[PDB]
Amino acid sequence: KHNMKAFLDELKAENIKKFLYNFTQIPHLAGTEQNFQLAKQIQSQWKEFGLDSVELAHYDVLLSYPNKTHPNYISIINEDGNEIFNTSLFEPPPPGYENVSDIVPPFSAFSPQGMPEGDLVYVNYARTEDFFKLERDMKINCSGKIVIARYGKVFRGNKVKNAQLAGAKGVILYSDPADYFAPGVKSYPDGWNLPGGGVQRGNILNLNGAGDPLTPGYPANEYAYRRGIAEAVGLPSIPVHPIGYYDAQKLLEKMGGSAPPDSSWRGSLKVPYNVGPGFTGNFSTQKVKMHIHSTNEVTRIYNVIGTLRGAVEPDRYVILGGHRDSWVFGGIDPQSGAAVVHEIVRSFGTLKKEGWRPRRTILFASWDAEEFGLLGSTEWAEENSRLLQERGVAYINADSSIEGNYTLRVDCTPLMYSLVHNLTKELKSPDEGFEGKSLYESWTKKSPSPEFSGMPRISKLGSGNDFEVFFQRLGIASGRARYTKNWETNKFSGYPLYHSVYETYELVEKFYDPMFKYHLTVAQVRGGMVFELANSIVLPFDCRDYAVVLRKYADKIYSISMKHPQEMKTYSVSFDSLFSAVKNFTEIASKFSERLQDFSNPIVLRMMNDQLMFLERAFIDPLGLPDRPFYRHVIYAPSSHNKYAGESFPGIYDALFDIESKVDPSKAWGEVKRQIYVAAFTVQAAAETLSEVA
Amino acid sequence: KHNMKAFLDELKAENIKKFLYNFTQIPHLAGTEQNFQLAKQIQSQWKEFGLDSVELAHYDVLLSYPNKTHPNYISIINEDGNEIFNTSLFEPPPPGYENVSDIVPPFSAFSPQGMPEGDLVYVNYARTEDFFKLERDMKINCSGKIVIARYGKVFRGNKVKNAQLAGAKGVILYSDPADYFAPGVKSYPDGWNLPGGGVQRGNILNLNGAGDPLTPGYPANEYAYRRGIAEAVGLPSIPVHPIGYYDAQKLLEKMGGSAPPDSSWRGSLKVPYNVGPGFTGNFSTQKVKMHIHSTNEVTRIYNVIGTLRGAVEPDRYVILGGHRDSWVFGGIDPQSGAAVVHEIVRSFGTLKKEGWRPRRTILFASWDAEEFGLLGSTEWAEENSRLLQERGVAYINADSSIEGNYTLRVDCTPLMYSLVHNLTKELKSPDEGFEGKSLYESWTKKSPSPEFSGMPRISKLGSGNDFEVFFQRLGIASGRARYTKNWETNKFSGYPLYHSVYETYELVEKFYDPMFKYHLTVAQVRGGMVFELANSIVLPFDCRDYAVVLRKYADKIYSISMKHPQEMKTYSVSFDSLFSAVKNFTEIASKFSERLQDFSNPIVLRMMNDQLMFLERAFIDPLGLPDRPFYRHVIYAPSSHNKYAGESFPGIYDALFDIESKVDPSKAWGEVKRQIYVAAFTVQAAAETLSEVA
Ligand SMILES: *[C@@H]1O[C@H](CO)[C@@H](O[C@@H]2O[C@H](CO)[C@@H](O[C@@H]3O[C@H](CO)[C@@H](O)[C@H](O[C@H]4O[C@H](CO)[C@@H](O)[C@H](O)[C@@H]4O)[C@@H]3O)[C@H](O)[C@H]2NC(C)=O)[C@H](O)[C@H]1NC(C)=O
Ligand SMILES: *[C@@H]1O[C@H](CO)[C@@H](O[C@@H]2O[C@H](CO)[C@@H](O[C@@H]3O[C@H](CO)[C@@H](O)[C@H](O[C@H]4O[C@H](CO)[C@@H](O)[C@H](O)[C@@H]4O)[C@@H]3O)[C@H](O)[C@H]2NC(C)=O)[C@H](O)[C@H]1NC(C)=O
Ligand SMILES: O=C(O)CC[C@H](NC(=O)N[C@@H](CCCCn1cc(COCCOCCNc2ccc([N+](=O)O)cc2[N+](=O)O)nn1)C(=O)O)C(=O)O
Ligand SMILES: O=C(O)CC[C@H](NC(=O)N[C@@H](CCCCn1cc(COCCOCCNc2ccc([N+](=O)O)cc2[N+](=O)O)nn1)C(=O)O)C(=O)O
Ligand SMILES: *[C@@H]1O[C@H](CO)[C@@H](O[C@@H]2O[C@H](CO)[C@@H](O)[C@H](O)[C@H]2NC(C)=O)[C@H](O)[C@H]1NC(C)=O
Ligand SMILES: *[C@@H]1O[C@H](CO)[C@@H](O[C@@H]2O[C@H](CO)[C@@H](O)[C@H](O)[C@H]2NC(C)=O)[C@H](O)[C@H]1NC(C)=O
Ligand SMILES: *[C@@H]1O[C@H](CO)[C@@H](O[C@@H]2O[C@H](CO)[C@@H](O)[C@H](O)[C@H]2NC(C)=O)[C@H](O)[C@H]1NC(C)=O
Ligand SMILES: *[C@@H]1O[C@H](CO)[C@@H](O[C@@H]2O[C@H](CO)[C@@H](O)[C@H](O)[C@H]2NC(C)=O)[C@H](O)[C@H]1NC(C)=O
Ligand SMILES: *[C@@H]1O[C@H](CO)[C@@H](O[C@@H]2O[C@H](CO)[C@@H](O)[C@H](O)[C@H]2NC(C)=O)[C@H](O)[C@H]1NC(C)=O
Ligand SMILES: *[C@@H]1O[C@H](CO)[C@@H](O[C@@H]2O[C@H](CO)[C@@H](O)[C@H](O)[C@H]2NC(C)=O)[C@H](O)[C@H]1NC(C)=O
Ligand SMILES: *[C@@H]1O[C@H](CO)[C@@H](O)[C@H](O)[C@H]1NC(C)=O
Ligand SMILES: *[C@@H]1O[C@H](CO)[C@@H](O)[C@H](O)[C@H]1NC(C)=O
Ligand SMILES: *[C@@H]1O[C@H](CO)[C@@H](O)[C@H](O)[C@H]1NC(C)=O
Ligand SMILES: *[C@@H]1O[C@H](CO)[C@@H](O)[C@H](O)[C@H]1NC(C)=O
Ligand SMILES: *[C@@H]1O[C@H](CO)[C@@H](O)[C@H](O)[C@H]1NC(C)=O
Ligand SMILES: *[C@@H]1O[C@H](CO)[C@@H](O)[C@H](O)[C@H]1NC(C)=O
Ligand SMILES: [Ca+2]
Ligand SMILES: [Ca+2]
Ligand SMILES: [Cl-]
Ligand SMILES: [Cl-]
Ligand SMILES: [Zn+2]
Ligand SMILES: [Zn+2]
Ligand SMILES: [Zn+2]
Ligand SMILES: [Zn+2]
Repeated sequence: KHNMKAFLDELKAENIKKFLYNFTQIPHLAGTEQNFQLAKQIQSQWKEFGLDSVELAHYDVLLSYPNKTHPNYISIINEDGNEIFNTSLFEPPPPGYENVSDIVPPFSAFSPQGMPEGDLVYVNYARTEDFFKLERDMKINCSGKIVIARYGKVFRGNKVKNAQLAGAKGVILYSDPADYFAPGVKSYPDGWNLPGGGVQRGNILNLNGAGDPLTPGYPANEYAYRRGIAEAVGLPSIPVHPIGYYDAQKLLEKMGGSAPPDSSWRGSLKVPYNVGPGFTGNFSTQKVKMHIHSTNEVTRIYNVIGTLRGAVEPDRYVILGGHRDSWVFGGIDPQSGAAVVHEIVRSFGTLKKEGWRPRRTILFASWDAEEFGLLGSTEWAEENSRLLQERGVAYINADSSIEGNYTLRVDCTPLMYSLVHNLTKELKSPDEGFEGKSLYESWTKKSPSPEFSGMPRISKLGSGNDFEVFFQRLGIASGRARYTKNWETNKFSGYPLYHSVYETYELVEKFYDPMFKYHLTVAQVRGGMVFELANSIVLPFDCRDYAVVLRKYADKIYSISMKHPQEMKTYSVSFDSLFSAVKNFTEIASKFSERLQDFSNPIVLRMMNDQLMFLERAFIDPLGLPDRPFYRHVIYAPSSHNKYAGESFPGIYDALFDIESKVDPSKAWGEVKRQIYVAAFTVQAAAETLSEVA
Repeated sequence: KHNMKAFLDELKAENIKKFLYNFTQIPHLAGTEQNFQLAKQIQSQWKEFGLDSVELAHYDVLLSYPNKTHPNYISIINEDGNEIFNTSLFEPPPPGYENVSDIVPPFSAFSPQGMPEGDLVYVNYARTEDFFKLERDMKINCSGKIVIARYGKVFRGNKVKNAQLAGAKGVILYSDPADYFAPGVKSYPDGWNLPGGGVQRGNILNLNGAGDPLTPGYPANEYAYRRGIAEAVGLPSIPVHPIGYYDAQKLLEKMGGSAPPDSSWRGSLKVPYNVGPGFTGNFSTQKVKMHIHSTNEVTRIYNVIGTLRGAVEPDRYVILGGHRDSWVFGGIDPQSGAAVVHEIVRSFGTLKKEGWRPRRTILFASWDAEEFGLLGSTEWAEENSRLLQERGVAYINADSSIEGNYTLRVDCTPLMYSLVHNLTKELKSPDEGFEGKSLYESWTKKSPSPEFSGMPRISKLGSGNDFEVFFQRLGIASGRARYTKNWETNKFSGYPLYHSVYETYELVEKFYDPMFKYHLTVAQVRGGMVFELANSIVLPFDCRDYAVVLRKYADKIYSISMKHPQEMKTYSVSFDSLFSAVKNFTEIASKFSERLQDFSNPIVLRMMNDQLMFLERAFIDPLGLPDRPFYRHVIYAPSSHNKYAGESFPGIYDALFDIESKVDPSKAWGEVKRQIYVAAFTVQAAAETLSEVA
């Protein structure tokens, strides 16, 4: 039989291991020859694996690179202008890679050039609330200062935007051992911790879903009209550079001015964590000087797009996509995900060679330039937006398969919750102590949902990966899954070696997943989801799950507003319309579900499958959210304070945020009421797509 | 048999006549009780005719009405402030209607209040080029002047925007006999010409597709958040009022200052048509004073929505819609169209009672508040936009059925050209001299297309009617048809009694269509189109017709640009990408057509029908045109100079318009290039929707 079990049994840990080794021997930085060569390799292998068509889709997009002959670094300079301390020019390469060339040195992609000199201010994680504390409570002014911020908690681009709005003239980002060194584990190569010379690369754009900075809304093709750099979307206006904690300790240890306001501002280095500005008495005439000489350059990138044509509904697309470009070797990010995709294509291709085809078309994508702002997936989606919005069933992302070895992690639209529960009950747990038990059982035990015992946690999607254009711009049901750490016992962020030269094949094979069993489990989950979405007669979406979450989110945003009861009375701010819409959605979804379970008629089937497919689409508002036109989903958007986190009812949440500080409360509360109307209208409109059609 | 011929034979001229008489005995102004009563009547009759469901959809939208106890008028005032001449307070009512109450006096809907006094400037038709001639050539300054403009040539709202941008402090609109009095015909009630006391009502908004001024983007429902008047969309900022030519002659005859620049500025009154400003010597101390006291008021409106559920594809909608609200009795506009709709519903309902249903759902709409800015159709479309964009097959409008008795007039998307040619060849000509000949034959003979002998003219859609939201915002294939005048021998605009109290049942029955044969023919065309769209197995759209027109429009916009060959060299302005896209569309459309003619498979059928339905949809750009976010179609938009006229490649056309006058040519030509890229990308993207799907 050609069924899901055939598909799943064909997947092999040993193949994932071979592919991961093959993908991680040299760097594959976006825009470089090595990454184009890997694109061509994947294209060739996907054809040989059996796909119907495999093409490269290229675009010319703005990328950013250091200057090879004028390196970036930071100094402490004395009053004569002598540079008495310089930060490292590169991370010490790991064992056996000390002769690899083309390792890009640490830098903040898209930083402008500059050599600002000034006094330091330490701003903790540079979150909105850290700047509130400095400015409103401590009365410290960042204007014209260089800010030093520890990485962690929020996306680094939000940190830079926050520093820029505080008036900083430069930003220094560093990895504190508090956030990137797990107690009792050794530094690489002897364990999976970040050494003191390790540094996290990463872009600092604030694109808000735009894709290539020069061509928002349209693909960066051969004839595209490009904005000038001055009108580009999302570029920072002050220089930024990241460093490791050996160098950070040298910059922090001399800090004077005010003490940290409390312990949540103190990391683990043996320094006071004084906020500044500037250095203590003896060193008060020294300054910090940045030297940034990176250049932005329009550069060609290549996505690989593989198609497995559907047998019955070839005009319905189920997409499995993840990126191929890496900062250096990409041992976890992205190649542990790309190796899994490669083995999924291989298994579907084995069935295809035996005469099978899925019911719907499956598209497989190896995206480029994800690390520079989701550029490859976004430009391809801009090019293909009309096909995707009328034909796109679902998008499953496939970046890193592992960021720990403790339990499963899934983030997805509520429409896929039931599919995920059902699939995980049919899969074997790879965990020690749960041999013979389902993945659902081990996941639920290790990661209980806050809401319902006997259920596992499933998070909302935010952003910071290639599902963003599909979900938040286009309204295509999306999901992602990976193995993760124990979040209770682990206070570090992501994994310690994230975006460092130390993320290697050896890291994964020695410390994370020697048997490749967690990779295999992730391949089964991602692949199983794609198989069900592409093969189930009725799409495997449950609209009743959206009804349950919408009520939860309406309760949550109502509770935020009710912190301001006098203003709600004064301005007549009512959530009645929103709860009415959610009640109506609940009722209509319940009736739709009964019809779905109660109808030999392929027109009623497909009519019903179209209602299921366009339900996520109904949450899109073609006018976008305020000042963020490419975030169009009214229920979910990336948080305005942290692109990685999803926010629910984002339009109302942002209208309420810090509202007690607004100088015109009438205007501010009017905008809250406007966002409640938009949300209530959209929920009701989405509900009505599920009503009988005529 | 239940076929198109059964449907068409059931239509009766005598029924259209009875319904027109019934709809035109009292005024049905939007927002008034009489119009709500007619809504309820139509709803009841449509149910009795056999529709499956007939509902009212109400909204609360901004309307505008004169003050019953403080009438609007214009005066000439002497230097003492004595009003020595006043314009009429009402049109003399026609015979037998002198006791009808609730006839709204002439006014410009949405005019602000004011009593400006000043010197007159005569501005011909107040078109963009008339203001160019006054300002650039004649050096006449309109700043702080009252402008008097003759109606005709362009939408009155464009006239007001133009006057407002010239700095006028008020606008007086009047009907010149040159444009509203056909030589050799008598004034009403003895003929169909406009008498000297007749006045054309009409709104002066510039909504650019927004619908209700207070709720752009969202339906004006029970909980809507409304903008304040100061932020309302499209309201004029200076007072405006319309008058007839008896009163206009009294305002013009004293005009001094400069002579008219040439004969195209002279109408038919016995006055010099001097441009002014102000009056000749003896009268030079007199001024003109307006008194406008109209009020804008949020007011409930009601659409009637009837559904005839499809037998096979109930989730595909073919919509026949036209408005019900009138300025006064609405003898032509809209009741000659609404009577036709009523008889179409009756005929479909007869077949339905005999057991028939159409293949797809047909929706029938009686829209409200069309006269105040397309408000009823736009608010309903805003409410239902998700259903319409995923399910909407086509929209056929049904405003006035006649504006002359000479020949057919059709304006529609190229996708319906073949359908219209085929249908008209099967219909009987009602014209004298063509008895026994097809409507296609008489239409082609009387209204040849400029492009191909043996073919009839079919115009592009612009705006100024209820198809606007469906076509230009949502991208649903749309069309309209009516009987019209001989345009060569007739130099007047629209029909003379347009929007006057004289548009009555007697006007139509005595002068336009005594036998109701032109109405019947129009019912056959509109109804026949709806029948084919709702019943053909394969949707009756020919994509190859779009390819032919796209080439014509690309040639046209290239020719405009080539008036500036030096700038095209300097700024490297190339149309190569656009012609490439059009060539590719031509090739792909040809291959799609062969597949369409060459495939028992209902999935391939519906897949192909979906490609046909979403082809018009593919021309939509979700970012809209510049500063006009609700005009989203890239091939067609209402002209920025005349809402009634369609413009092709509007984004490029407006970037090129008057470009030689722009102060920064680099910037201006860059915007041309940007619009060429947007257009070429959209044409290619639309073509690719017709490629094989996987
Ligand atoms: C959830 O679904 C329900 C349908 O089950 C839907 O209920 C609808 O609510 C609207 C808004 O309340 C109702 O609107 C009323 O409609 C009647 C005519 O049918 C009007 O006469 C009412 O207006 C009068 O009363 C108003 C309220 O006090 C006055 O402000 C106004 O000036 C008028 O005097 C009013 O417009 C509608 O009838 C029901 N529809 C039903 C029951 O089918 C509800 O709106 C949905 N929720 C959301 C968020 O959409
Ligand atoms: C109409 O349809 C045709 C397809 O039949 C489509 O043709 C495509 O044109 C693009 C743009 O010209 C071609 O792009 C080239 O692709 C190759 C790789 O396949 C690249 O190497 C080329 O780039 C090099 O050369 C450029 C041009 O001088 C340089 O600027 C650049 O730096 C590189 O050196 C170039 O990107 C594409 O191959 C074809 N596709 C085909 C033939 O399938 C055409 O684009 C369509 N029209 C529109 C308006 O979309
Ligand atoms: O330009 C861009 O937008 C991104 C380009 C690039 N992209 C990435 O590098 N993306 C990485 C981002 C690495 C994430 C680092 N990170 C994660 C977070 C946390 O937010 C995640 C959302 O919460 C869901 C996790 N929830 C839990 C799951 C399990 C659990 N448990 O106890 O088993 C507990 C959980 N929990 O939240 O307590 N903060 N930082 C990726 O997506 O894999 C970049 O960010 O530089
Ligand atoms: O708020 C709004 O947007 C509108 C609300 C209201 N709406 C209307 O009143 N709509 C009327 C508008 C009345 C039209 C008056 N008018 C028409 C025109 C001409 O533009 C029409 C586009 O050209 C197509 C006609 N082409 C020809 C057809 C036949 C023919 N022949 O020789 O047989 C020749 C043609 N031709 O162009 O030479 N200028 N003014 C309606 O749509 O019926 C209003 O305008 O105040
Ligand atoms: C990764 O695996 C690929 C595919 O097996 C290797 O590429 C092949 O190399 C052999 C020997 O050089 C060639 O004859 C084939 O033409 C290649 N196949 C391709 C590109 O599809 C590649 O050598 C491996 N890379 C590493 C670092 O092990
Ligand atoms: C930090 O780096 C800078 C730049 O290379 C060093 O200063 C340079 O030193 C060389 C040789 O002494 C001089 O010729 C250049 O004039 C200096 N350039 C600048 C910009 O100062 C500095 O010596 C280094 N400091 C430490 C502690 O290593
Ligand atoms: C998840 O599995 C459950 C349990 O099998 C499915 O729910 C059943 O679906 C069948 C088939 O329609 C119904 O007849 C049963 O009554 C359902 N049982 C319930 C709701 O407890 C559910 O459909 C699956 N979800 C998917 C595939 O998305
Ligand atoms: C227009 O026609 C309608 C429908 O025939 C007339 O309304 C009917 O009036 C009769 C007699 O008053 C009533 O008993 C019915 O209840 C009405 N039917 C409806 C409203 O559907 C109406 O009188 C006619 N109007 C004019 C001006 O002739
Ligand atoms: C035009 O109308 C105005 C307004 O009604 C007339 O002026 C008014 O005349 C009455 C009676 O003579 C006075 O009591 C008011 O004071 C006047 N109002 C204003 C605003 O002037 C004027 O007489 C009329 N002119 C003509 C020629 O009929
Ligand atoms: C308009 O009528 C023409 C002539 O009948 C139709 O064109 C024919 O369509 C049939 C059926 O597919 C083809 O086999 C013929 O070859 C076509 N003849 C031609 C192109 O000359 C055309 O499809 C009709 N258009 C509609 C209904 O939109
Ligand atoms: C890199 O090094 C120096 C900086 O001025 C110079 O030789 C060259 O222009 C730089 N390359 C760039 C800016 O791309
Ligand atoms: C911070 O310092 C700058 C530079 O001197 C000054 O212009 C700015 O207004 C100050 N702001 C506050 C809040 O102190
Ligand atoms: C792998 O699992 C073991 C067992 O709990 C754990 O102690 C170790 O920390 C894990 N490795 C990683 C990288 O998390
Ligand atoms: C109409 O007439 C006068 C104008 O001031 C006044 O009695 C009443 O307020 C007006 N009605 C309005 C403005 O709606
Ligand atoms: C027109 O007249 C006004 C008012 O005196 C003046 O402000 C304006 O600038 C003038 N413009 C031109 C072009 O003469
Ligand atoms: C109706 O037709 C006759 C015959 O040509 C024509 O002379 C008359 O002008 C027409 N009536 C109208 C209103 O156009
Ligand atoms: Ca782009
Ligand atoms: Ca609205
Ligand atoms: Cl992922
Ligand atoms: Cl019409
Ligand atoms: Zn990644
Ligand atoms: Zn990454
Ligand atoms: Zn009308
Ligand atoms: Zn009208």
